[PDB]
Amino acid sequence: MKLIKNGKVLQNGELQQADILIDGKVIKQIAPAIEPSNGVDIIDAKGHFVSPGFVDVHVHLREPGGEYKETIETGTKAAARGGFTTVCPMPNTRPVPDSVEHFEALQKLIDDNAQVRVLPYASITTRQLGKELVDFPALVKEGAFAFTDDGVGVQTASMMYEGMIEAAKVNKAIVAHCEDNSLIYGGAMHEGKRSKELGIPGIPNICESVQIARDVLLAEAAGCHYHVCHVSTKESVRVIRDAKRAGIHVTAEVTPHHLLLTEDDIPGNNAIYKMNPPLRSTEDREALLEGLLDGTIDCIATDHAPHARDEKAQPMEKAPFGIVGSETAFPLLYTHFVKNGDWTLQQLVDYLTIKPCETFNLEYGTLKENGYADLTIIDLDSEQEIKGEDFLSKADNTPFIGYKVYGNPILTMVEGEVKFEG
Ligand SMILES: [Ca+2]
Ligand SMILES: [Ca+2]
Ligand SMILES: [Cl-]
Ligand SMILES: [Cl-]
Ligand SMILES: [Zn+2]
Repeated sequence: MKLIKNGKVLQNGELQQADILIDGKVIKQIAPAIEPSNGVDIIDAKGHFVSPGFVDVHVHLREPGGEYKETIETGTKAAARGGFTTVCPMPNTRPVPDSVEHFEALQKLIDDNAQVRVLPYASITTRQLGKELVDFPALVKEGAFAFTDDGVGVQTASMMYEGMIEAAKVNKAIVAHCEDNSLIYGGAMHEGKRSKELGIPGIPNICESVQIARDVLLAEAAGCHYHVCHVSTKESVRVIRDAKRAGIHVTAEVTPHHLLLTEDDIPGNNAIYKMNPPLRSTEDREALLEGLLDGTIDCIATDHAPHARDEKAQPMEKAPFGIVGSETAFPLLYTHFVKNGDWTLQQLVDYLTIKPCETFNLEYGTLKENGYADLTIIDLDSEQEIKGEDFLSKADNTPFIGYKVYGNPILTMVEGEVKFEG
């Protein structure tokens, strides 16, 4: 047994004093006060805010295949430091989780290494080559969270359609990185003012939106739950809004960097600012923010995308796409929108807990009695500077280094086991 003394919890739209008694994997009670019994491990929260653990539906753990970038150990250690207790890693690994053999090998690595709950995505097709559908019921039975189009995969509407029919059969989401291959044009950032100023090839908004517009109609015909990954363009948001209005089961996520930065924030040819989808225009960001606020975009997800230092030191035209984000997500968003803007702590917490869970019909995201002891303790009032030295991730490829932030996690617990202590 464990007891978290002195924390504050959210009730409606206010912080309130409450102690939390934990029995094994579950929490036994949440009470104004509670005296300890026998063999009680003590955690003193010291007045800090106690939140349900964050849930990240889009991370890259890199292992297997890319262990030098990140491992399941380092990646979930980074998640816990960011206050996340559940993450769902993408399938763009080697081997791809596209078979029972590969899923079982992965679950073993998770059992041995994961420091938080890991709900892995399956690919939609064998090796993500987009030529042959995986065995959907077989992967669901091995713990597949969703079936996901990441990388250069599904290349015809027919394959996406057939993939969606299979996911509808197993009551699982098709999750898609919307990117039309012929419309990438070798681009490395948003096609707009800045790409022209820097002489760097850009990616047009249409690369993303046209796939969303196709998939929502394929989803509607298949009767399946379609989820759009990290939305970046103003037109994508429109298409999702129109699709939801038509009664289609589409949901969508936005990343912290797309809420906070635009093409204008890119100081020069710097791959630290290179991710996919790219940081787009002020008009695009305004659309995303509007869409998250009116519910068109369901939740926030990080697209934590660790890469090695020498890789991200190269010019944008050569460097891989991606920035890390598990450790910086909440503090950045809390400081910008809550401490320094209109959002409430409750509103921010919901985008990271209950909303991801409602989207995928998950049981987590709440701080309730009988729920798992999935918690993070966060220091709301002290300022910390974001430094690569502090990252538990193996990587430090992020434009947020140097930012001064409030709302920093100091302790994360997964099923009653302290998994991070700052
Ligand atoms: Ca050029
Ligand atoms: Ca590190
Ligand atoms: Cl959780
Ligand atoms: Cl795929
Ligand atoms: Zn991604």
